[PDB]
Amino acid sequence: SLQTSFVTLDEAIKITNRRVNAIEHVIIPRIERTLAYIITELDEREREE
Amino acid sequence: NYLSQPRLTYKTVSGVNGPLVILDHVKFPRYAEIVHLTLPDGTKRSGQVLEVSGSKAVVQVFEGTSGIDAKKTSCEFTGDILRTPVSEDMLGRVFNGSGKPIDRGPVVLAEDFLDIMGQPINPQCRIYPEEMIQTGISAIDGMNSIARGQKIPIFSAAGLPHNEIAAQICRQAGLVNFAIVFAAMGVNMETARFFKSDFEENGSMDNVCLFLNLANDPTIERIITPRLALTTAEFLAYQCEKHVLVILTDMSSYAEALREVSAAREEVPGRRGFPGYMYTDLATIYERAGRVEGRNGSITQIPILTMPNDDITHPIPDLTGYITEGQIYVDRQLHNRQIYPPINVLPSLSRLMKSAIGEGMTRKDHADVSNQLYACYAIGKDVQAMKAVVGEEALTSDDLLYLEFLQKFEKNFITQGPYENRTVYETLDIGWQLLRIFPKEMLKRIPQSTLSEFYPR
Amino acid sequence: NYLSQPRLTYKTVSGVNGPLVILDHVKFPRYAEIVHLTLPDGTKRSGQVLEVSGSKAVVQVFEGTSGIDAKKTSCEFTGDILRTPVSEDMLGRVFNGSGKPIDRGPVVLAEDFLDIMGQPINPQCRIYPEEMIQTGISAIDGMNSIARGQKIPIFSAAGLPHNEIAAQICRQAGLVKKENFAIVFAAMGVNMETARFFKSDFEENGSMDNVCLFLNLANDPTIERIITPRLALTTAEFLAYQCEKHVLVILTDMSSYAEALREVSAAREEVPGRRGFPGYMYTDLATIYERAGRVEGRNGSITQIPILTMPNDDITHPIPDLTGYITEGQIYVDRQLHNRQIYPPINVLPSLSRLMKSAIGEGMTRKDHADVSNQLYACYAIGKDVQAMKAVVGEEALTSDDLLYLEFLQKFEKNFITQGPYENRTVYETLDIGWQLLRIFPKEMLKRIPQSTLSEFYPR
Amino acid sequence: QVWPVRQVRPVTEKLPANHPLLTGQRVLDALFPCVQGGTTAIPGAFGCGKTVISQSLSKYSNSDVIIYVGCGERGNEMSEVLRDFPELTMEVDGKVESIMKRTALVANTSNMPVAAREASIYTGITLSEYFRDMGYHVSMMADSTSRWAEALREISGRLAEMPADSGYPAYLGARLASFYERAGRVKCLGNPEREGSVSIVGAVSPPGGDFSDPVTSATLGIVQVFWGLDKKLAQRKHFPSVNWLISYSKYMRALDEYYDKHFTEFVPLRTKAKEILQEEEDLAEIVQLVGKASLAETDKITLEVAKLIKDDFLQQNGYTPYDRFCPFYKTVGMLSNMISFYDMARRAVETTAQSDNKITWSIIREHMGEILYKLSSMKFKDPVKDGEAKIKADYAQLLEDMQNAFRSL
Ligand SMILES: Nc1ncnc2c1ncn2[C@@H]1O[C@H](COP(=O)(O)OP(=O)(O)O)[C@@H](O)[C@H]1O
Ligand SMILES: [Mg+2]
Repeated sequence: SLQTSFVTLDEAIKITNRRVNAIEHVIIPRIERTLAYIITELDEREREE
Repeated sequence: NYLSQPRLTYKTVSGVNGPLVILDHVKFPRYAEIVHLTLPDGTKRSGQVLEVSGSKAVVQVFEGTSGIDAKKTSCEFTGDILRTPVSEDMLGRVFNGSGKPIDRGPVVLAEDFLDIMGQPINPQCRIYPEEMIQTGISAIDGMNSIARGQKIPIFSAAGLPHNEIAAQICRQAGLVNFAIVFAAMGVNMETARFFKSDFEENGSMDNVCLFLNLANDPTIERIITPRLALTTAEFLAYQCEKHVLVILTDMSSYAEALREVSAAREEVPGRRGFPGYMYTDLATIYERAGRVEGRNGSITQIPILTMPNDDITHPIPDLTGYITEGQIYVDRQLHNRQIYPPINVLPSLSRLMKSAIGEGMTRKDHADVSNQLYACYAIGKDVQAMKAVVGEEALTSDDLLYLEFLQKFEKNFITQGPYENRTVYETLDIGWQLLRIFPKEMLKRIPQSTLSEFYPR
Repeated sequence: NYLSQPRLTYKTVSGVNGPLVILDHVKFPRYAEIVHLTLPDGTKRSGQVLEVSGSKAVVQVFEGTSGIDAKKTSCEFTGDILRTPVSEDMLGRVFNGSGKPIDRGPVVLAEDFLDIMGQPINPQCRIYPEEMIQTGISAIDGMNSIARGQKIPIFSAAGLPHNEIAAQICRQAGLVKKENFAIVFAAMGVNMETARFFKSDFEENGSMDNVCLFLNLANDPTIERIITPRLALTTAEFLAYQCEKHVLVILTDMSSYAEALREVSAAREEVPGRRGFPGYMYTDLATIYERAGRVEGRNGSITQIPILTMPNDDITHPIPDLTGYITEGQIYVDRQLHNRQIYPPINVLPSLSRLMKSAIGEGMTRKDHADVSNQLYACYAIGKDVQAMKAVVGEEALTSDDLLYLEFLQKFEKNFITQGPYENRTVYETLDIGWQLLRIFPKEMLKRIPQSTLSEFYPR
Repeated sequence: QVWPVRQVRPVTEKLPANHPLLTGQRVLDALFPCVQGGTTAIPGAFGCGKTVISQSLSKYSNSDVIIYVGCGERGNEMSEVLRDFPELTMEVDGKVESIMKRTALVANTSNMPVAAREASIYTGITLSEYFRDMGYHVSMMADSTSRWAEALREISGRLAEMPADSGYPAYLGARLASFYERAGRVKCLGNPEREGSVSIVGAVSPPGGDFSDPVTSATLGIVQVFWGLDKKLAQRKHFPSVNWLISYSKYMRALDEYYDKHFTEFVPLRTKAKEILQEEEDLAEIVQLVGKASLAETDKITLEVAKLIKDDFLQQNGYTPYDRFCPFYKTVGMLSNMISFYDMARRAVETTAQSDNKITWSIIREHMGEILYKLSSMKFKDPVKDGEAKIKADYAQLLEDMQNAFRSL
């Protein structure tokens, strides 16, 4: 019981850590680059006006 | 023939606004003419005619308009455009950003007076540059080779060692002597000291010409400083037949002064508020390089850039990369890791490398080894980026080979220290040693006839 | 009565700039008047007065200002605004953007001369349109249905097949069966392959005797685009409201029309709107788009299908943005469907038809048509949300119900949206392809549908 | 004779284009075809390879005349063409001839007067229409049209005109569109009833590298072929740096009936190659977020053959002697073997995945490493040192070499 739980739970820990790393290293940087570009282009449209 | 008719002088200043002074009742104005202004306190300043219309001329004043007035200020018109006196005496001199001496020596006795703006060389008369310069810096020589006559700027940022790299290149350049012409725009005194000290410490100073505009000097001098320097390089190269290396220090100070000048005329803006013509303007500086038909001399340019917020898409590094024949890229992430020189090869390029290397030029492997080192370094970066998500236990042994190559490449091929002077052949064999890690069937940029000759050593 | 008095001719040209010529010493100038210009080499151009002040008039020149000069070139002022000739003999003819022939036939022998701005139709005298056009395309007839007398654009972008959708609508359109169209076709700024494609299709269908073409190609002058939609719609209004025809009007790039307005506005140094377009762009576009529909006591009609190339695929750009504030819908052509070789690439989510609510249903088409459209829409909306979630979490996180929505999303794009260029589906085939997808779910999931519609049509 | 550069030279009739402009690149000629009479754009950031594609197309295409225009670009990029093209030779009647005998150049480098860049473009297209009227098939290269749009911005700025998008004059789109309408295939004027064409290949230099640029955005509304380069392919030394996800050609439906006659087997292979690359793009985000261990053996095979095609078919170094020019027979032969390996590897898994003993891509790799290294080596076979017969014989031998390995599973 404990060992079959433990094997299942080990896999669940690995999956959870993989998701945390993806949010921290793939998803958040892509959002922050996108946000910086939008903030930049809005100043360019404002200078054209 | 000489200008034998006398100069007119005018008190007819009709208005002043920003960096611009506006004269009226001017007798037959000449566009781009030079004007000398005497202020009420007896201070002299100079300016150039930026517009003409009937009896009016608009002057931009290089030292600024502060303390000019509509009544007592007096302007003398020189009859001519901006020309610089040039002679072979200019090697071993120091000048300010408007070409006046600052070494306590005399003014120049001209061998000629040359138009500061230069003149476009005919594409028929250009010779393609093919003689490789060995800088001895492996990250340049092995993977971005410099031909004698190239434009190849150093893209860097604030706090990085681009001064030290540029000094190492000046100290080590030779074929597999240079005369140096050095311009500074907007430098602090410790930067001005560093170069002048290094050129005197290497004994080289009797073969160096310096133009200095420091951070406290006038801004509008910065837009003539590189044109004074390049006019001196064109006399030395294309009349005195020398090989010239021209260093232009912080072109971002030139571009910032150009933006500040253009913003006062209200010319059409491009990206991030720079002038709409900034590409053309930078191109009039960077195209003043190369070899020509029937003359021995040559001009090589190495402009140095500071990228604002490390952004290579900013108009200054962007429009420079569109004109120049490559770039060397200095990386904050390598500098923070205490590597020297911090040259990240992936954003770097040399265009003239492709024909300056290979059989008879360097060695038969050079074009193959270089491309395979780029491929393994790009893949090593992709595996290091995968590791940050999935952790080491997910990596196969093939991923660990690229991730071992990555560590050994940055320690052996990139890292060098400030006075080490590697041959091309050392750089190539340090190349093969890192490539040897991989089983040969992984080396898919390299043909069988190269692998079977150089990998088994 | 006539203008029997002579025409004044002026050599008093005083300035030339972009599309504009400026004259002075003009006697009692008239706003919107037409001017004929004879150049120093005897070339003839034509233009229109955009402004008057005192003795000074500003003329836009339709064929452009190259070769004009301030001394030898002379302008004759016609005394009148722009009136086009019209007749029923214009069906089966080809004209340029100025309305001059290009089929090697003669010029129009008029039945009348009409002001190209038209005349305001009284809101009391319009009829609300309720006959459905069966376009033969399921993504239109099932979920974005078109009434005869509607204004409804196609919103598209560079590289996408909006010309094929337009040509297919022209081949396949008719009423629902429990008349056939006269077609007026205008082109602004099209390339030669586009002009050849449409002309070739109407000849391939064997129906050119029922269509009128006005062509301004990408090498023709840009200021002719200012009048090209107005020549086309003035012809459609004669055919519809005096000859009692049912007219379909195709205007094949409103984006290249709107750029010709921006040139004239920029050359006049007018105060900008968004992206530099004229501040009056809405009010100008509305004069083209509101020339549509039905009138009381006359048997004809005009249906309008504009086409837009959206720049950068931006639906919030001033051209597609303002078009939605005037027209009764949009059909949206999507790059993500096109990149997957789906045809038509129509995305049913941003697409809309505001007049469909009253054109479908019992007595009109079939009693389920309202309910099936709502439920197919809600299933595709949910399936697109499940698809977007799945790419984050993997299929092991999805329930059996999430797999029902994710299955439906594939079967819908493969069978309902995908069709092919010469396939023509009735509304009935469109609805009964629809029900074969709604049967993917158990009855308890079909929340948009009332129990009577489920009871009558689900068991089949 | 003397002609006004701003006025289009007349023709009897424009015609549909019905024949490929072969570039000698494997990408471009397979994935994104162009035609004699076509219009193309090549957008991309600095260092992507626009001038190297222009020079390669100028050296190796099936055109009777080349007109090469360098408005607002480097003097050394002009000097390279003058140095190379006298030395390089095509073969006529069993005799070699310099390709400079078929070439004219129009230079106006990045430091020459800004106003003259407009005159370069109209001079070069007028010279192209002159040889079209003789019944030649002509290609015009315009090595950056952004330099012309940028010249219009200064002249417009000093004329004090109101700007449209990002400072450009409102007429920019009309100036571009009326230039690209000078391309085409034609019945010439006059009475010896000949036909000729002009293809235009305009490079575009978007500032900041972003294709929302007004010149790019205007040009992509006008051209029929888009070869969109990518800096993150160029940094890997992946050349030509063409992004195969965004690029397109509108001429594929016109060329399918040519390929059905001359290269009968190609259209299925083109279709499969696009699907393998589209599938690998859909897998790659799942691989990056989820960490690959979830993939079925079909999907591992799809990633591996997509990598094989990306690294050893699409990629082509333009300077090394075996890959300067890739013939269409070499291109179809290479592609046919990579697609045939996909169908054999998939067949082996798809036949056995139900059984107690079954194939996996790890088994296929370990069993076939010599055939994988032969597939990666196909690019090194040389069109003039080996020749057609030897190339086609070797590629047939690889088909038996992989078939015997799959007979042995
Ligand atoms: N097809 C290629 N094969 C090999 N090297 C290439 C290729 N395309 C580009 N390069 C390399 O990249 C450099 C820059 O190419 P270039 O055409 O000048 O880019 P740009 O788009 O800036 O004009 C070349 O000088 C060459 O070193
Ligand atoms: Mg280029």
